[PDB]
Amino acid sequence: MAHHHHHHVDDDDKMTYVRAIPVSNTKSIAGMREENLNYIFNTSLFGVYVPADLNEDNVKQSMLNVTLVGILFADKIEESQVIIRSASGEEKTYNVGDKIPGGATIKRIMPGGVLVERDGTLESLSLPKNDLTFEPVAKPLKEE
Repeated sequence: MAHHHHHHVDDDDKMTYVRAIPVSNTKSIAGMREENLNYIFNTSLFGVYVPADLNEDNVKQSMLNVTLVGILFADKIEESQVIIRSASGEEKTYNVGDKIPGGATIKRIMPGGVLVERDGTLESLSLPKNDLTFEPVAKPLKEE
C-alpha cells in the first residue's frame, strides 16, 4: 500500500499574500559592512565595488606586477596592444616588444593570449583557434 506513502508535501510559504512574515532583525539596519566595503577597494571610496557574483580566486594569479585585464586587438599584429593592469592599479596598453614594469617583457601579443617573459622565464604555447595551424601568425604548426 502506498496510498499514504505517496503523499507529496509542499510548503511554499512565500506564496502568502498577508503580512505575516517575521521582521524582527534586519529592521533598522541591514548588515554592518562599513569596514567590509572599505576592504573592497577603498581607493574607489564608493560606487566601484566588485560584485559578490564575480569571485575569482585567481586560477593562474597575476605575479610580476602584471594583471592581464584584456587585449586591444588592432589591424597590425605589431600594433595590437595588450591591456595590462599594474600592481599599483594602473591600467595601460602596451605594444608587443615593450618591457612592462614588474620584471616582465612582452614577447608576443596574440589575441588569444599574450606571451610575456616573467623574470627571464618564457614559455611557448599554441592557441585553440586553429586546428590546422596550432601556431598562428608565426611559423605554422600542422601537427604538434
